[PDB]
Amino acid sequence: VVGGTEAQRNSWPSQISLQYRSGSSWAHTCGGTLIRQNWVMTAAHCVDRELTFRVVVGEHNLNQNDGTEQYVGVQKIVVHPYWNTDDVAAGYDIALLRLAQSVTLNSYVQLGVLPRAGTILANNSPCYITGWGLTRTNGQLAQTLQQAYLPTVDYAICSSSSYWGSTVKNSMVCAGGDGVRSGCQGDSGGPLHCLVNGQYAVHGVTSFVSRLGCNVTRKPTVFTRVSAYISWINNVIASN
Ligand SMILES: *C(=O)c1cccc(C)c1
Ligand SMILES: [Ca+2]
Repeated sequence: VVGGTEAQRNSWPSQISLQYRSGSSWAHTCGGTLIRQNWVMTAAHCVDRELTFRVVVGEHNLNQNDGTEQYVGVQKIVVHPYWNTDDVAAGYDIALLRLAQSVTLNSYVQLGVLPRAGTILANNSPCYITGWGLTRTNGQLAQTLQQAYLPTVDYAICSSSSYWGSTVKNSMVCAGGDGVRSGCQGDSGGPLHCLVNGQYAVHGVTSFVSRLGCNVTRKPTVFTRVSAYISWINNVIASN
């Protein structure tokens, strides 16, 4: 997250760190949202590589003991069947991870609330992106979980020629684009939390930013629109 602030450690208890094994260590690669005690929602592109993955819930500082973490293996990966790694602009950037154990819930570990199917946010709706991704274009991961206020940019604006054009689909949410605040590498897969009727819900799964840079004016961060995938998510959980 470029232009973020440090989250409070109990603000976003559905945020997870998706990590892969590197030698004798683990490296953060992506975010995700805990949606059942044994299921995480992330981006398909985050699990394209044939790596060993684990999820960390209750994580605040990637580099320090928080006293709240639970570490759990990934047992099954279900990518959306229309996902194509060569075509992130086509959409379907969503995957479900079945965890090897069910995590324990507390103030640091909670299920993410998803929107009702079909819900579309008004232009300029208040949202926060969260993650441990790079804090500058071509920079380095955050140590502590970051948040940035990224108001939505509706499909009509986001898909206009001065923004993303035909690269954005109605199956996506755009947010931000102010040139200061954005998602960045390492935030992919994580949530966009939007305040609706007094409650935060996870409306987006971070999918991409511009090849030119993270915080680029009129290139808002692009997310998979969770409300387009409610039936798919329910069908996967019910069949696994
Ligand atoms: C997320 O980590 C991410 C950043 C830039 C581009 C892509 C496709 C994903
Ligand atoms: Ca930690």
